[PDB]
Amino acid sequence: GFEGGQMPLYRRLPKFGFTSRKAAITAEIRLSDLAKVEGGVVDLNTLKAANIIGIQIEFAKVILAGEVTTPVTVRGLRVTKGARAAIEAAGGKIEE
Amino acid sequence: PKIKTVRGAAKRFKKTGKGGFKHKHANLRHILTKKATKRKRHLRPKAMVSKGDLGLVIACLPYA
Amino acid sequence: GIREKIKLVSSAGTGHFYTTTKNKRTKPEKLELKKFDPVVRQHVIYKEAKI
Amino acid sequence: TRNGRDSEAKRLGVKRFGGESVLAGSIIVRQRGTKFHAGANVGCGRDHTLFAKADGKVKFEVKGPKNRKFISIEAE
RNA sequence: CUUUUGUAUAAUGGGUCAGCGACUUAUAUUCUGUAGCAAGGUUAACCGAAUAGGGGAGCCGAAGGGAAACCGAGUCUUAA
RNA sequence: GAGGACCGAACCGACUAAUGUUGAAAAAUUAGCGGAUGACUUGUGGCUGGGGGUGAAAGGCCAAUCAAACCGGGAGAUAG
RNA sequence: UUAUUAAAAACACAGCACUGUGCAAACACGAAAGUGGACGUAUACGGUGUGACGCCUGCCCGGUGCCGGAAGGUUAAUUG
RNA sequence: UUCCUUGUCGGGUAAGUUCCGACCUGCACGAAUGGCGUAAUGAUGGCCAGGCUGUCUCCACCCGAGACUCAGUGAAAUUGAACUCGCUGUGAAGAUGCAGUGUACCCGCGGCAAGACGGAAAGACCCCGUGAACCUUUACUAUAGCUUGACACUGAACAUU
RNA sequence: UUUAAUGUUUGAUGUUCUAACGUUGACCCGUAAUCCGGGUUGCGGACAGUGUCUGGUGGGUAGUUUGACUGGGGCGGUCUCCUCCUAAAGAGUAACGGAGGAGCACGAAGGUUGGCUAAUCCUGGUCGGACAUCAGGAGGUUAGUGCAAUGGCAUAAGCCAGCUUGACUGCGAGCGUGACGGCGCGAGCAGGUGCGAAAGCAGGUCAUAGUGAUCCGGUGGUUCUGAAUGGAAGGGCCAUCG
Ligand SMILES: CC[C@H]1OC(=O)[C@H](C)[C@@H](O[C@H]2C[C@@](C)(OC)[C@@H](O)[C@H](C)O2)[C@H](C)[C@@H](O[C@@H]2O[C@H](C)C[C@H](N(C)C)[C@H]2O)[C@](C)(O)C[C@@H](C)[C@@H]2N[C@@H](COCCOC)O[C@H]([C@H]2C)[C@]1(C)O
Repeated sequence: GFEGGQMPLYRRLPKFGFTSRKAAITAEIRLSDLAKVEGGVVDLNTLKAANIIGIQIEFAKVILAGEVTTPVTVRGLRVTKGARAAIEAAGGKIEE
Repeated sequence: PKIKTVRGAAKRFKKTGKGGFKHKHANLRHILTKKATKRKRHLRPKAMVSKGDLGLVIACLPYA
Repeated sequence: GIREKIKLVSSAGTGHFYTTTKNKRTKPEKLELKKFDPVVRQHVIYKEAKI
Repeated sequence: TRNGRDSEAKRLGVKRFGGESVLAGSIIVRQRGTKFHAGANVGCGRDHTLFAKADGKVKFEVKGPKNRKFISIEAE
């Protein structure tokens, strides 16, 4: 970063933002990961057992990424409106 | 030993999707009465690091 | 180097304000203008206050 | 007393010459005064910058009773 | 030979010979080549008549946007 | 028979000149020179130690070493 | 007196002056104990400047320092 | 101590930027960081005179120790390599080495120092380095020491209020 | 209504006192000892002295700083910005080259609608003059522009009046200019507003100087965050200040 004495780029620009401690305990789950789970019903514990999310994850969200083919019961997870349609299209069920 | 991040650079640059870096504009901390509103408005959104400066940023943020 | 910086506070409840300069030696009277308040999205009257 | 001062060059002058095709908003000429005047489909900025208000080819003409140079955009 | 805009230079260095004498190592990181596997890839410590096998704790990747909550193939900006 | 008295050897010193300057000698020799009962000189032993000593003071001297000794260590200090 | 290019008009000096110091002295060396000053006691001791002797040593207390003053202003910890 | 300056005048000399005496126009003396005198003293500074002389005019001879030759022993600095001339020109701008030209048989010995930008010591001058050291101060920041107060070690009685 | 004086808390001091403490006073013992300790006594005495805290002083000592450009260095000058020339008819272009300016001003000197057109001189005319105001002619911008220069300006960008706050908020096609940080121009869109009958014009001022990154911190706001949870502190975001 030394530029010969001129105020370097990372010092003449302002600092911004802050780091959220909740983002470190939140994960995203692809539709293609719903088949890797064991038992069909997916929750925090079953996703951790399947080594899909970290052990310290407290909040998990399923997004429209990949593709789901089997009926899956999502429980206690936030689901995007795009993934909600794809899960219900494969005979799945979403319950809060 | 691991490379150490320049912590001052980590608080000013965020890595974007295609590998670029976004940053806040300068000239928007203090005296602002004399600055035209059009000028201050164009400084609010984040900007991308120019091509000539990417070498400096990447060297300072090896784990970004 | 005589003009002092002042702020014009909106008469509405919102704390929005503009900032400008003023020569308080020649113009001791308070400055009152109708300016757009982006919080209520209306043109209300703005009165002078200290910066 | 002593000289040695000057100011930075301002890069004035014509940016798009006659016949060039420009997009709407393209700056045609930067100038201090109105050495050139705005014609058809050409605006005059607050610093008398002439910019194209429509796409087409730029055109220089001398018109009027004072033989003033005008810049217009032949919309194409 | 070096150093220089420029050296037969009266600029530097060497009396000669023989031996020795200067871009290495470790760990990270990025890029290129090459090999394996491939939406996956790979294990670390450790266990182990141990270069095998076990060990998937982890790490990287398959999703991003936003300061963030959050939303999510979109998101942020804004009353829009 | 007084004297930091006089002349002058030993003794202590070092003013001038020459020589020497890869010397006989990392400070001398030769010829002259100053003090020579005193704030004199000398032997033996002791004490003061490094930002410290000692200095009738020249930054002098402190083992051929001094505007901060020597030896070992930090140490392969750093050297645009 | 500059050991080893300077011996002098430099340093010292007797004398002079100022100033500090009442003795567990000032002061100095010491984290301290203590020691020197001194087994001394203001006709003494320390510091500073001047430098035998002779004739002398004028004016300025605004600045800086030192000494004295204590009314007032300002002002630390503390207190809350 | 005086820049102007070899000030001016006087003395000394045939001739004196020094010296001595005076003048005052003290660039920029001055009274204990002392002023002005001062006998004696000084390997102290300046100047003059007598004596004396190879200091000199201007060197000559002589006596010794080297130098020189013979025998014995036997160094040193330095050194890219050399078959290592003059001149004029040229050229990193002062040539043994380039150009042109002149001169010159090969090799010693005794001498002399004009050149080899001769030898010696990575210029002490000068500049530079966001080098160093030590020194100074009303540079900055600290700090030993000195000093102020509060609290503690630290109590009683009583006034004064 | 008021006044005095005995009783109390805290101070404000002082004159006594002795019992802490001091004693480098005397005497005794350890002890055949000018150390030290104990004892007796005297004299001081809550002072002195020491610890923690604190103000002052502090080249006694220590660590350091003490710029660059520069026809060598120093000295003097200069260091950012604007205008002209050098600059070779696009842009750009150096010198301790030649000349000048800026570190602001203005709620009108901004917006809009309506109107208006100078300098100078001549002639005539109370005080009145070379120069005041009046009238006419000439003249044609030689004037004016908040300020340097340059480029502009009559449709005036110059001058006057009315009404006003667009010196708006969110944005922004597309360009210009920079190594970059940045800087500049901008039609149009949304919201709301002013002037005008209306077409329209207005996102400051004829344009180009009037300026300072980041950090740290302040103030206001904020359907952001809140280290068990609910809050809060702090942080973020927006506006703004040093
Ligand atoms: C007695 C012999 C010593 O040399 C001398 O004394 C010389 C006279 C000495 O010079 C004297 C006398 C002087 C006048 O130069 C003639 C004076 O300028 C110089 C600085 O000092 C040499 C030339 C003197 O050399 C001159 O140095 C100056 C600085 C530059 C001269 N020249 C390059 C122009 C150069 O000739 C040196 C530096 O003294 C020589 C040096 C190589 C050696 N060191 C010196 C040590 O003593 C002197 C102290 O030094 C710190 O001793 C030297 C060398 C070994 C000798 C040769 O031993």
